Amino acid sequence: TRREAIRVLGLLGALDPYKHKVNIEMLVNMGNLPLDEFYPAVSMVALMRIFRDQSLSHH
Amino acid sequence: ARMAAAAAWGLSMEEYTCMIPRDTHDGAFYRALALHQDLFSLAQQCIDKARDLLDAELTAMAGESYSRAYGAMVSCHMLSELEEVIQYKLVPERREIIRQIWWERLQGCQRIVEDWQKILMVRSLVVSPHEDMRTWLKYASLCGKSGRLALAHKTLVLLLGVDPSRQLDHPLPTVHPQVTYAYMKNMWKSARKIDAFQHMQHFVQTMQQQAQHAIATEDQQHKQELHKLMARCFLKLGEWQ
Repeated sequence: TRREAIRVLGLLGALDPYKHKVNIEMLVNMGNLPLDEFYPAVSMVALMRIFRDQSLSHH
Repeated sequence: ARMAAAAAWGLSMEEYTCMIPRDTHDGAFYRALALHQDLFSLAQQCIDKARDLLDAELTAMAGESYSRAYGAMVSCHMLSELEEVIQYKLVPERREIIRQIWWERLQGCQRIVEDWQKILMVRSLVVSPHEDMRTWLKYASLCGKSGRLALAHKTLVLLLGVDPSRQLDHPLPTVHPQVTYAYMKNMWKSARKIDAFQHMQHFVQTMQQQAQHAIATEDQQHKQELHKLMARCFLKLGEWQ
Protein backbone atom coordinates (compact mmCIF):
# COMPACT_ATOMS: atom_id res chain seq x y z
CA THR A 1 0.00 0.00 0.00
CA ARG A 2 2.82 2.41 0.84
CA ARG A 3 4.60 1.50 -2.40
CA GLU A 4 1.40 2.24 -4.31
CA ALA A 5 1.11 5.59 -2.52
CA ILE A 6 4.66 6.34 -3.66
CA ARG A 7 3.65 5.40 -7.20
CA VAL A 8 0.66 7.76 -6.97
CA LEU A 9 2.82 10.64 -5.74
CA GLY A 10 5.33 10.07 -8.53
CA LEU A 11 2.55 9.89 -11.12
CA LEU A 12 1.07 13.19 -9.92
CA GLY A 13 4.34 14.89 -10.91
CA ALA A 14 6.74 17.34 -9.33
CA LEU A 15 5.69 20.39 -7.32
CA ASP A 16 7.25 23.53 -5.86
CA PRO A 17 6.72 23.56 -2.06
CA TYR A 18 6.45 27.35 -2.35
CA LYS A 19 3.58 26.95 -4.82
CA HIS A 20 2.14 24.32 -2.47
CA LYS A 21 2.15 26.53 0.62
CA VAL A 22 1.16 29.78 -1.12
CA ASN A 23 -1.83 28.32 -2.97
CA ILE A 24 -3.23 26.16 -0.13
CA GLU A 25 2.72 29.38 27.14
CA MET A 26 4.49 28.76 30.44
CA LEU A 27 7.84 30.46 29.77
CA VAL A 28 6.18 33.56 28.30
CA ASN A 29 4.06 33.85 31.44
CA MET A 30 6.88 33.20 33.91
CA GLY A 31 9.01 35.98 32.43
CA ASN A 32 6.52 38.57 33.75
CA LEU A 33 4.46 36.92 36.54
CA PRO A 34 5.51 36.03 40.09
CA LEU A 35 5.53 32.25 40.36
CA ASP A 36 3.36 32.25 43.50
CA GLU A 37 0.47 33.39 41.28
CA PHE A 38 1.50 31.59 38.08
CA TYR A 39 1.83 28.05 39.42
CA PRO A 40 -1.66 28.01 40.99
CA ALA A 41 -2.75 29.21 37.53
CA VAL A 42 -0.89 26.20 36.09
CA SER A 43 -2.53 23.75 38.48
CA MET A 44 -5.86 25.29 37.50
CA VAL A 45 -5.02 24.96 33.79
CA ALA A 46 -4.21 21.26 34.19
CA LEU A 47 -7.32 20.75 36.34
CA MET A 48 -9.49 22.40 33.67
CA ARG A 49 -7.87 20.39 30.88
CA ILE A 50 -8.91 17.25 32.74
CA PHE A 51 -12.26 18.78 33.78
CA ARG A 52 -13.52 19.36 30.23
CA ASP A 53 -12.75 15.74 29.22
CA GLN A 54 -14.99 12.72 29.78
CA SER A 55 -12.45 11.15 32.18
CA LEU A 56 -13.73 13.56 34.86
CA SER A 57 -16.63 11.13 35.31
CA HIS A 58 -14.05 8.58 36.55
CA HIS A 59 -11.95 10.99 38.67
CA ALA B 1 31.84 4.50 -9.31
CA ARG B 2 28.58 6.35 -8.68
CA MET B 3 29.93 9.67 -9.98
CA ALA B 4 31.33 7.82 -12.99
CA ALA B 5 27.87 6.33 -13.58
CA ALA B 6 26.27 9.78 -13.38
CA ALA B 7 28.34 10.77 -16.44
CA ALA B 8 28.17 7.33 -18.07
CA TRP B 9 24.40 7.72 -18.39
CA GLY B 10 25.37 10.09 -21.20
CA LEU B 11 28.12 7.79 -22.54
CA SER B 12 30.78 2.44 -19.13
CA MET B 13 27.55 1.97 -17.19
CA GLU B 14 27.95 -1.83 -17.15
CA GLU B 15 31.31 -1.33 -15.39
CA TYR B 16 30.34 1.49 -13.03
CA THR B 17 27.17 -0.11 -11.66
CA CYS B 18 29.23 -2.89 -10.04
CA MET B 19 30.64 -0.43 -7.46
CA ILE B 20 27.20 0.85 -6.33
CA PRO B 21 25.52 -1.17 -3.53
CA ARG B 22 21.99 -2.45 -4.15
CA ASP B 23 20.79 -1.14 -0.76
CA THR B 24 20.73 2.50 -1.97
CA HIS B 25 18.11 3.87 -4.37
CA ASP B 26 20.89 4.95 -6.73
CA GLY B 27 21.79 1.27 -7.05
CA ALA B 28 18.36 0.37 -8.40
CA PHE B 29 18.14 3.63 -10.35
CA TYR B 30 21.39 3.02 -12.25
CA ARG B 31 20.72 -0.70 -12.62
CA ALA B 32 17.63 0.55 -14.47
CA LEU B 33 21.48 -0.03 -17.04
CA ALA B 34 18.48 -2.29 -17.58
CA LEU B 35 16.85 0.49 -19.63
CA HIS B 36 19.99 0.87 -21.74
CA GLN B 37 19.77 -2.91 -22.22
CA ASP B 38 15.96 -3.13 -22.71
CA LEU B 39 15.71 -5.47 -19.70
CA PHE B 40 12.16 -4.52 -18.78
CA SER B 41 11.53 -7.38 -16.34
CA LEU B 42 14.61 -6.44 -14.28
CA ALA B 43 13.68 -2.77 -14.67
CA GLN B 44 10.30 -3.20 -12.95
CA GLN B 45 11.93 -5.11 -10.09
CA CYS B 46 14.56 -2.40 -9.62
CA ILE B 47 11.88 0.31 -9.73
CA ASP B 48 9.83 -1.42 -7.03
CA LYS B 49 12.90 -1.96 -4.85
CA ALA B 50 13.75 1.72 -5.31
CA ARG B 51 10.23 2.56 -4.16
CA ASP B 52 10.91 0.50 -1.03
CA LEU B 53 14.15 2.34 -0.31
CA LEU B 54 12.53 5.71 -1.01
CA ASP B 55 9.76 4.68 1.39
CA ALA B 56 12.46 4.17 4.01
CA GLU B 57 13.82 7.65 3.24
CA LEU B 58 10.39 9.32 3.08
CA THR B 59 9.34 8.02 6.49
CA ALA B 60 12.38 9.95 7.79
CA MET B 61 11.98 13.14 5.73
CA ALA B 62 8.30 13.34 6.74
CA GLY B 63 9.36 14.81 10.09
CA GLU B 64 10.74 18.16 8.94
CA SER B 65 7.40 19.67 7.87
CA TYR B 66 7.84 17.88 4.51
CA SER B 67 10.33 20.54 3.38
CA ARG B 68 13.34 18.32 2.69
CA ALA B 69 10.86 15.71 1.43
CA TYR B 70 10.82 17.62 -1.88
CA GLY B 71 14.12 15.93 -2.70
CA ALA B 72 12.69 12.49 -2.02
CA MET B 73 9.50 13.61 -3.76
CA VAL B 74 11.54 14.29 -6.90
CA SER B 75 12.83 10.72 -6.69
CA CYS B 76 9.22 9.50 -6.78
CA HIS B 77 8.72 11.47 -9.99
CA MET B 78 11.97 10.03 -11.35
CA LEU B 79 10.82 6.50 -10.58
CA SER B 80 7.45 6.98 -12.26
CA GLU B 81 9.07 8.18 -15.46
CA LEU B 82 11.16 5.00 -15.52
CA GLU B 83 7.93 3.04 -15.95
CA GLU B 84 6.93 5.50 -18.64
CA VAL B 85 10.15 4.70 -20.48
CA ILE B 86 9.26 1.01 -20.21
CA GLN B 87 5.96 1.91 -21.86
CA TYR B 88 7.47 4.48 -24.23
CA LYS B 89 9.45 1.98 -26.31
CA LEU B 90 7.08 -0.92 -25.68
CA VAL B 91 3.81 0.66 -26.88
CA PRO B 92 4.22 3.10 -29.82
CA GLU B 93 0.62 4.26 -29.41
CA ARG B 94 1.02 5.68 -25.88
CA ARG B 95 4.34 7.26 -26.91
CA GLU B 96 2.78 10.46 -28.30
CA ILE B 97 0.91 10.98 -25.03
CA ILE B 98 3.81 10.01 -22.75
CA ARG B 99 5.74 12.94 -24.21
CA GLN B 100 2.86 15.30 -23.32
CA ILE B 101 2.59 13.81 -19.82
CA TRP B 102 6.33 14.28 -19.32
CA TRP B 103 5.94 17.92 -20.38
CA GLU B 104 3.08 18.49 -17.93
CA ARG B 105 5.05 16.84 -15.12
CA LEU B 106 8.10 18.99 -15.85
CA GLN B 107 6.04 22.19 -15.65
CA GLY B 108 5.58 21.62 -11.90
CA CYS B 109 9.17 20.98 -10.83
CA GLN B 110 11.20 23.75 -9.20
CA ARG B 111 13.38 25.76 -11.57
CA ILE B 112 16.65 24.10 -10.52
CA VAL B 113 19.24 23.02 -13.08
CA GLU B 114 20.44 19.80 -11.44
CA ASP B 115 17.03 18.19 -10.89
CA TRP B 116 16.02 19.27 -14.40
CA GLN B 117 19.12 17.63 -15.87
CA LYS B 118 18.38 14.44 -13.94
CA ILE B 119 14.85 14.44 -15.38
CA LEU B 120 16.11 14.71 -18.95
CA MET B 121 18.91 12.27 -18.11
CA VAL B 122 16.15 9.73 -17.57
CA ARG B 123 14.05 10.87 -20.53
CA SER B 124 16.83 11.04 -23.15
CA LEU B 125 17.16 7.23 -23.31
CA VAL B 126 14.33 7.19 -25.85
CA VAL B 127 13.94 10.79 -27.14
CA SER B 128 16.95 12.36 -28.80
CA PRO B 129 17.66 15.72 -27.07
CA HIS B 130 17.58 17.70 -30.33
CA GLU B 131 13.98 16.57 -30.96
CA ASP B 132 12.50 18.13 -27.80
CA MET B 133 13.57 21.66 -28.65
CA ARG B 134 10.84 23.36 -26.58
CA THR B 135 12.20 21.71 -23.44
CA TRP B 136 15.73 22.95 -24.14
CA LEU B 137 14.35 26.43 -24.86
CA LYS B 138 12.90 26.31 -21.35
CA TYR B 139 16.32 25.09 -20.18
CA ALA B 140 17.76 28.25 -21.73
CA SER B 141 15.06 30.30 -19.97
CA LEU B 142 16.00 28.77 -16.59
CA CYS B 143 18.62 31.51 -16.10
CA GLY B 144 20.43 34.28 -17.92
CA LYS B 145 23.45 31.99 -18.35
CA SER B 146 21.40 28.78 -17.88
CA GLY B 147 23.55 28.36 -14.76
CA ARG B 148 26.80 29.11 -16.62
CA LEU B 149 27.87 30.14 -20.12
CA ALA B 150 29.25 26.67 -20.86
CA LEU B 151 25.78 25.18 -20.33
CA ALA B 152 24.19 27.86 -22.53
CA HIS B 153 26.81 27.16 -25.20
CA LYS B 154 26.08 23.42 -25.09
CA THR B 155 22.33 24.05 -25.27
CA LEU B 156 22.84 26.30 -28.28
CA VAL B 157 25.11 23.71 -29.91
CA LEU B 158 22.43 21.05 -29.43
CA LEU B 159 19.54 23.15 -30.75
CA LEU B 160 21.54 24.66 -33.62
CA GLY B 161 23.65 21.77 -34.80
CA VAL B 162 26.27 24.53 -35.13
CA ASP B 163 29.45 25.06 -33.09
CA PRO B 164 29.98 28.77 -32.21
CA SER B 165 33.35 27.84 -30.67
CA ARG B 166 34.45 27.28 -34.30
CA GLN B 167 31.59 29.05 -36.13
CA LEU B 168 30.99 32.35 -34.31
CA ASP B 169 31.86 34.20 -37.54
CA HIS B 170 29.36 32.03 -39.43
CA PRO B 171 26.19 33.78 -40.69
CA LEU B 172 22.84 33.10 -39.11
CA PRO B 173 21.88 29.41 -38.79
CA THR B 174 19.30 27.38 -40.69
CA VAL B 175 17.79 26.38 -37.33
CA HIS B 176 14.14 27.07 -36.53
CA PRO B 177 13.80 30.90 -36.12
CA GLN B 178 13.11 30.72 -32.36
CA VAL B 179 16.52 29.18 -31.67
CA THR B 180 18.13 31.82 -33.89
CA TYR B 181 16.51 34.49 -31.72
CA ALA B 182 17.69 32.69 -28.57
CA TYR B 183 21.24 32.36 -29.91
CA MET B 184 21.38 36.06 -30.71
CA LYS B 185 20.07 36.93 -27.25
CA ASN B 186 22.92 34.80 -25.91
CA MET B 187 25.44 36.62 -28.11
CA TRP B 188 24.10 39.95 -26.81
CA LYS B 189 24.93 38.65 -23.31
CA SER B 190 28.65 38.94 -24.04
CA ALA B 191 31.19 41.43 -25.35
CA ARG B 192 29.88 41.15 -28.93
CA LYS B 193 26.81 43.33 -28.42
CA ILE B 194 27.25 45.29 -31.67
CA ASP B 195 27.63 42.08 -33.67
CA ALA B 196 24.54 40.75 -31.91
CA PHE B 197 22.61 43.83 -33.08
CA GLN B 198 23.85 43.36 -36.65
CA HIS B 199 22.86 39.69 -36.51
CA MET B 200 19.45 40.81 -35.26
CA GLN B 201 19.13 43.06 -38.31
CA HIS B 202 20.16 40.14 -40.52
CA PHE B 203 17.59 37.91 -38.81
CA VAL B 204 14.83 40.46 -39.35
CA GLN B 205 15.84 40.73 -43.02
CA THR B 206 15.76 36.98 -43.63
CA MET B 207 12.52 36.57 -41.66
CA GLN B 208 11.01 39.28 -43.87
CA GLN B 209 12.15 37.19 -46.84
CA GLN B 210 10.55 34.12 -45.24
CA ALA B 211 7.32 36.04 -44.58
CA GLN B 212 7.24 37.11 -48.23
CA HIS B 213 7.63 33.44 -49.14
CA ALA B 214 5.02 32.59 -46.49
CA ILE B 215 2.23 34.70 -48.03
CA ALA B 216 -0.26 31.84 -48.29
CA THR B 217 -2.83 29.95 -46.24
CA GLU B 218 -0.86 26.70 -46.09
CA ASP B 219 2.11 28.39 -44.34
CA GLN B 220 0.27 31.11 -42.39
CA GLN B 221 0.90 29.16 -39.18
CA HIS B 222 4.58 29.94 -39.67
CA LYS B 223 3.84 33.50 -40.81
CA GLN B 224 1.78 34.34 -37.72
CA GLU B 225 4.50 32.84 -35.52
CA LEU B 226 7.06 34.65 -37.65
CA HIS B 227 5.29 37.96 -36.97
CA LYS B 228 5.80 37.43 -33.24
CA LEU B 229 9.48 36.71 -33.74
CA MET B 230 9.85 39.67 -36.08
CA ALA B 231 8.06 41.76 -33.47
CA ARG B 232 10.43 40.56 -30.75
CA CYS B 233 13.42 41.20 -32.98
CA PHE B 234 12.14 44.65 -33.89
CA LEU B 235 11.64 45.41 -30.21
CA LYS B 236 15.22 44.36 -29.55
CA LEU B 237 16.41 46.34 -32.58
CA GLY B 238 15.04 49.33 -30.74
CA GLU B 239 16.40 48.68 -27.27
CA TRP B 240 19.71 47.17 -28.37
CA GLN B 241 20.24 50.16 -30.66
